[PDB]
Amino acid sequence: QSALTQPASVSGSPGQSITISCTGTSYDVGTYNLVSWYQQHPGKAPKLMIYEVSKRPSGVSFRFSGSKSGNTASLTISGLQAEDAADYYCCSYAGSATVIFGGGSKMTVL
Amino acid sequence: QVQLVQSGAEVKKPGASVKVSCKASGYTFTDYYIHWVRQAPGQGLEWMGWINPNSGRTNSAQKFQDRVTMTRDTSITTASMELSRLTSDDTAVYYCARGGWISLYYDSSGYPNFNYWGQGSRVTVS
Amino acid sequence: TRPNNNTRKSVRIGPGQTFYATGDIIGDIKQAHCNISEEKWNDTLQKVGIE
Amino acid sequence: ATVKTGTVEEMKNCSFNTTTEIRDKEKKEYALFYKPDIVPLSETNNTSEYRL
Ligand SMILES: *[C@@H]1O[C@H](CO)[C@@H](O[C@@H]2O[C@H](CO)[C@@H](O[C@@H]3O[C@H](CO[C@H]4O[C@H](CO)[C@@H](O)[C@H](O)[C@@H]4O)[C@@H](O)[C@H](O[C@H]4O[C@H](CO)[C@@H](O)[C@H](O)[C@@H]4O[C@H]4O[C@H](CO)[C@@H](O)[C@H](O)[C@@H]4O)[C@@H]3O)[C@H](O)[C@H]2NC(C)=O)[C@H](O)[C@H]1NC(C)=O
Ligand SMILES: *[C@@H]1O[C@H](CO)[C@@H](O[C@@H]2O[C@H](CO)[C@@H](O[C@@H]3O[C@H](CO)[C@@H](O)[C@H](O)[C@@H]3O)[C@H](O)[C@H]2NC(C)=O)[C@H](O)[C@H]1NC(C)=O
Ligand SMILES: *[C@@H]1O[C@H](CO)[C@@H](O[C@@H]2O[C@H](CO)[C@@H](O[C@@H]3O[C@H](CO)[C@@H](O)[C@H](O)[C@@H]3O)[C@H](O)[C@H]2NC(C)=O)[C@H](O)[C@H]1NC(C)=O
Repeated sequence: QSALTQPASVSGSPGQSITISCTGTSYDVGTYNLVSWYQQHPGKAPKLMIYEVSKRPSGVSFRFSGSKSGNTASLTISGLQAEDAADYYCCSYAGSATVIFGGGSKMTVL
Repeated sequence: QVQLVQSGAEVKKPGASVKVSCKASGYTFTDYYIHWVRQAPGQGLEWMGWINPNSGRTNSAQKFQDRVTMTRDTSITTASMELSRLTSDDTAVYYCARGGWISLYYDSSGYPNFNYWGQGSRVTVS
Repeated sequence: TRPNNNTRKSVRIGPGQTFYATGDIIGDIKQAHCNISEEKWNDTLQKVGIE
Repeated sequence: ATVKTGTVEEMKNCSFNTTTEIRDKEKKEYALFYKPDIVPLSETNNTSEYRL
């Protein structure tokens, strides 16, 4: 019933594609497509980045994508920017009308 | 546009209770679920469940078990949380956020689709 | 369909036999319905009307 | 239930005393039931007492 496990932090070169993974259990994901991603600049409320595993929200550019597989899921960020230095988080349906919030991972940049 | 407006900061003594609330504006709040989260200043977010504004029904998140209860007042577009027996562990920023659409024929309460967020509010337990 | 997740419990009454009943509808409570395409139903009522 | 939406009101929490594995012992138990099977008790006056 734990938080989704995420890398503490990831990084890469300007222009680099970064993938961030989140892990859970088959009860948490196999059963559901109820997956989303958020990001936040420190000091601000988070922005919703992905709906329904890989769907971009209006306001989210074509840099952001994603997928799910097995007990994990991931976000893909093409075109790494200095501006991506924000925390990224997963969350997903826990089942029984409750929601898992993930541990989160920090973007840092080179 | 969609607004979620919270109270200012507050500080309480251990064992005390605090009301946390938010006003919805710019859209009709009766059509959506309201969810709540916490973020301690060094942590990720913790989730508290959804209040259906129309029914006033709710589901409480695991590790709360009625430690926190939630209420609403539709006449003023306001959602509230009543947080009892505050411990130092409860220091965090509390946020009010809008969830998925609600309809009479299918359940959509678990959906993690938090498009609109309020400003957040500080709850300090001293 | 019936949308609400419903839990179940049982009660032993005297010896042997148990009784079953709903513990509590565990989700949110939404309506019970039957979807039917309009198109096909309005095609049917007229086709029947013709015959 | 909560009342409010008619579709929720119907879920009547129904407490009763039932015979235990020992016939002498009795336990107070509740079962969720809804609408028609639960009938206001004959000759009561809008009270919490019902019959099957
Ligand atoms: C039996 O038959 C009934 C119909 O008689 C049928 O009921 C319908 O069920 C469907 C199931 O999909 C309902 O569809 C949802 O409808 C909402 C309502 O939106 C409408 O109204 C708004 C404005 O009020 C318009 O903007 C919108 O275009 C629609 O006209 C939609 O919002 C839902 O889609 C979204 O939400 C989903 C999650 O809840 C998302 O996964 C999806 O991507 C959509 O997201 C959109 O809204 C998000 C808000 O968070 C936003 O973030 C996204 O970016 C995006 O904008 C969905 O279409 C439909 O309303 C029901 N109709 C009624 C009146 O009951 C039963 O389902 C059917 N039962 C069966 C199948 O047996
Ligand atoms: C609808 O309600 C039923 C309740 O009978 C749910 O089934 C049960 O759900 C619980 C909680 O999800 C499961 O317990 C635990 O699930 C977690 C999920 O990760 C798991 O990690 C724990 O080890 C444990 O399994 C339970 O196993 C499951 N099985 C039962 C009892 O039926 C059902 O999931 C609910 N469905 C929806 C759509 O909400
Ligand atoms: C239907 O009514 C029954 C009561 O006849 C409800 O069961 C009762 O629920 C309350 C609240 O959950 C229980 O109170 C709690 O008791 C535990 C210890 O058992 C205590 O630790 C808590 O702090 C609180 O006092 C009460 O004990 C329980 N009674 C029992 C066991 O029959 C039932 O929840 C109602 N159901 C619905 C769906 O309305």
